[PDB]
Amino acid sequence: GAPITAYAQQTRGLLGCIITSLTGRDKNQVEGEVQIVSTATQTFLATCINGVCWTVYHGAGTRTIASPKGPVIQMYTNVDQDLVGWPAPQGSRSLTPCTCGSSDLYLVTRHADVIPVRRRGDSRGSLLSPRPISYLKGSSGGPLLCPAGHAVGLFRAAVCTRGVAKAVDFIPVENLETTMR
Amino acid sequence: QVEGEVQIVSTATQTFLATCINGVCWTVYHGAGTRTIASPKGPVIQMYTNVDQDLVGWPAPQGSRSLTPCTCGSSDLYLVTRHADVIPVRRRGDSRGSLLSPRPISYLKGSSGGPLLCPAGHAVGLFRAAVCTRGVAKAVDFIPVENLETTMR
Amino acid sequence: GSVVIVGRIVLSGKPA
Amino acid sequence: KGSVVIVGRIVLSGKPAIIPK
Ligand SMILES: [Mg+2]
Ligand SMILES: [Mg+2]
Ligand SMILES: [Zn+2]
Ligand SMILES: [Zn+2]
Repeated sequence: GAPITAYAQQTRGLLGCIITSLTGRDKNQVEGEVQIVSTATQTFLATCINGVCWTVYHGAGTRTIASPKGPVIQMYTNVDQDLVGWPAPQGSRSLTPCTCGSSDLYLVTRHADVIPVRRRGDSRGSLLSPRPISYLKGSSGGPLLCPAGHAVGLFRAAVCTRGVAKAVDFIPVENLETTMR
Repeated sequence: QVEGEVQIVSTATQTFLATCINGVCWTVYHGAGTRTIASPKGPVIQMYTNVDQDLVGWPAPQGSRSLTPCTCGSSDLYLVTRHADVIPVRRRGDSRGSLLSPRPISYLKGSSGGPLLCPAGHAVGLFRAAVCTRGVAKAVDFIPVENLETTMR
Repeated sequence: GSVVIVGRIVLSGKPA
Repeated sequence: KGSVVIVGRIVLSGKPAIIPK
């Protein structure tokens, strides 16, 4: 709802992730809308909207997702849009698309910081106060919300000029629908 | 290891709210005086005093994490009560803000010093006092954040 | 006299 | 090529409340 506030919890260690990655069997229980996921090289974010768990292809590639019934093959894929999705895991909670069409958006980081962002285009939007690029790293696939708490898009890439981030490039909610055919 | 931005505090006579912003635990002069805060290494003297502003600050205690100042300029606030209820509020002037749902005066009492938060969860002011017409609180006064910054220097 | 902390509130809703 | 693994969560649906002792 409003106001937006977030908090972060860690569930798995380093040795744990590696072993799980291979075996492809994950038995931990699930909660929340955004999940912190990780591979071997990278570690980023994935967001549940409307029964589907979505993330960035520059992170997930073509991989399956470790569930308690073994590995689970992707439902949708769209390389050209940098998007991917699986069925949302048991115990997750889904978001609902925006309708207000409001232009004041809010980015959620992997540290559970809520950053104010002002819309420009359909894929772009500007930071209200600049941050170093290192800070925004690892938060790809995190949701951007309207003030009512609804999904507007997903953080894809950042605009920087000398190691300082100025704006953000994101995947809009319409491009989910698109990809589901 | 679970930490809070907002402290429920007490003296002998009254009982109110404190809110940690930018390394400082903040509150109102009309609840505090020039009192020290209690720590297990004994008493701790105030860092910033401002009679004109109804403002007081100590160094932030143990088991506290700070809020960040609002950046969005939004005028659609949300006040937090000492029972942790959320009241929607609409900003008029620099320190004025009108309730969206007017309330009995009993219900806002003891919740001074508490925060007024923008939609992003960021911080905008601290609740100074309630405006009442025949016992029914209709708007609120608050200390803006730009003050707690100019006070800091 | 001294001001005393008697309780805390977490805006994130986070549990222990 | 391995599998994607969940290692944490971020919860939006949390609302302010008084930390119990
Ligand atoms: Mg947070
Ligand atoms: Mg929350
Ligand atoms: Zn909306
Ligand atoms: Zn704000």
